[PDB]
Amino acid sequence: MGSLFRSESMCLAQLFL
Repeated sequence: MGSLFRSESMCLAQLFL
């Protein structure tokens, strides 16, 4: 799967900075 968490993490982290 490739750690789906990475897909969501980069989705929020971006707008988090």
